Amino acid sequence: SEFDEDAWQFLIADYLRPEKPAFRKCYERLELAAREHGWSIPSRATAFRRIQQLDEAMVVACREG
Repeated sequence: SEFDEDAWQFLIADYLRPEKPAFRKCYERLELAAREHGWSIPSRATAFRRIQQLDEAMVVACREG
């Protein structure tokens, strides 16, 4: 995995927000941003896979209500 940390961090920053938009929708938006910054984004299957590797607590991290 060799890609714009700025883009990966951007996706993670939105995922950790209480808004918690749909993953499929959030990814399409990242493509729009990747275009503006010219970031090379990884395959969507690869992106969600790593979100699993974070932790179940990560899911609680966003909606921690």
